[PDB]
Amino acid sequence: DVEFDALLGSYCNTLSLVRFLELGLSVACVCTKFPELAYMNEGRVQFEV
Amino acid sequence: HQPLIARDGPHPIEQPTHNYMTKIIDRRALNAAFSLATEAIALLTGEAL
Amino acid sequence: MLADGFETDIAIPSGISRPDAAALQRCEGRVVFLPTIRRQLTLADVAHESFVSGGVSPDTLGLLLAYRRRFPAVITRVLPTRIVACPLDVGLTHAGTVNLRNTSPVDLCNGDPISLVPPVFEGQATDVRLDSLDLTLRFPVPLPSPLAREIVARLVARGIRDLNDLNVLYYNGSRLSLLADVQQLGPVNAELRSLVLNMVYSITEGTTIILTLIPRLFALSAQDGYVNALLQMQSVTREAAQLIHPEAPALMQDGERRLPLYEALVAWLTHAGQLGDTLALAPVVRVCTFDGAAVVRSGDMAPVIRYP
Amino acid sequence: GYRYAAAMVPTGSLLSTIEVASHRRLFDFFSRVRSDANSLY
Amino acid sequence: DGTGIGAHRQLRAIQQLARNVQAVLGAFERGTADQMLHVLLEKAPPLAL
Repeated sequence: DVEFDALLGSYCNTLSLVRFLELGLSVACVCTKFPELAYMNEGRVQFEV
Repeated sequence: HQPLIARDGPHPIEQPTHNYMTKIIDRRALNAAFSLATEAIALLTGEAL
Repeated sequence: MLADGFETDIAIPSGISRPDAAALQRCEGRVVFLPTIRRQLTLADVAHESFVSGGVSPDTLGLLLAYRRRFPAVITRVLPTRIVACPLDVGLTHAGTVNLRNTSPVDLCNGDPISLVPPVFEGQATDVRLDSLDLTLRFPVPLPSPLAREIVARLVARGIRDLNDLNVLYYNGSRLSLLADVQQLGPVNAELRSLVLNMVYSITEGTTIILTLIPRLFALSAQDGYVNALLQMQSVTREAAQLIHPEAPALMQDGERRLPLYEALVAWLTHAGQLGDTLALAPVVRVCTFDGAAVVRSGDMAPVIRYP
Repeated sequence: GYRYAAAMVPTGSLLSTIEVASHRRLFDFFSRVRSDANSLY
Repeated sequence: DGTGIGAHRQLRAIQQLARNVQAVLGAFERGTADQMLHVLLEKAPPLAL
């Protein structure tokens, strides 16, 4: 008597590594970064019209 | 392997999820018959040569 | 308790002015209720505008009854973006020491349990109102625990008048009074039911014999000094003993094998002795100073270790 | 309850990530594992 | 252990992290695109007004 079972292969995904600056929406930002923000209170921006 | 995003409160934070899956191989079989008859046996063999 | 303690994060909103946020750093240790044991809550959940029912604000009596369904917590540190607290029913911290701050007009001694009371007193109901967020915070008043049994015994007994003075206390030589207000007819009827259920269950067949000791107590205060200062100058039993001469029932069914006084006293400890918790909430907190003093004063922090 | 070491080296690769526990009855052993459960090891 | 199985089970516990840290570092750049679209609905009135 000869019998056997089997595993035929095992399949994964691939996580798509998405940068934000590859997106078309990244025109609608002005992305500049802070090494600190939690130490900052209310900041503001001036406009002269 | 699923992806994740980030939100603000009061939404509770999602964690990474995972899925772990197997299928049983389904099995079918086939048939085809061929039948000869009495005199065609003797002609390949050589009883009536 | 957890291994490394448990610290919630009550979130602060975006736009808060400087004369409004600076009223939180005077609230280093207070008592703050929570509806859940979540980690991400907002001030609008904490505040008194979440405390209201549908539209009806419950007054100072029902303000007791809606505490015991919430979980009291104590703030440990107010960061500018979030307020970190620690609940009481879960576990304190690693060390088990969370510093409070007094709102009471009365100082604290060591070992005293703390059952917290609404801000009932005149000239005391100080609510830090935030105008940049439209939020009020009604902080409850930590007290030494027998004070909390006094005030509830005033506030429960006061409505029983009005359903048909009392508003002055005395404690450590200072006369203080509570603010009186018209009482909502709803939550007072919850109190009258919650009393009489714990009242009737403490009466057993064995309490037909202890009632015959009333002529012994009334004759005992006339001889020993401990009992004259026990009955009271105002009590019922002294006015009961001068008019009522009771006597015990003769024969009990199966009176041989059971102790009838024993069933009178086990039920008394578990219902009428339970009554000081059935009205108020649980005295979870007591004060155990390590190196400070014997007495913790008003307006001062106090180290805390948990107590039943 | 299948062998995780067979999937430690993949044989082929999928392309479609879906809500997978949307359809459940297509499989036989099936488990959602929040980030790391106990019985992976 | 000193055995091969003991050193093997570490590799299931390192490549549990790598299948999960990328899942959380990837949760930010798919939230930057989220939290521009939640601001630009509140800077935005509808056309018909």
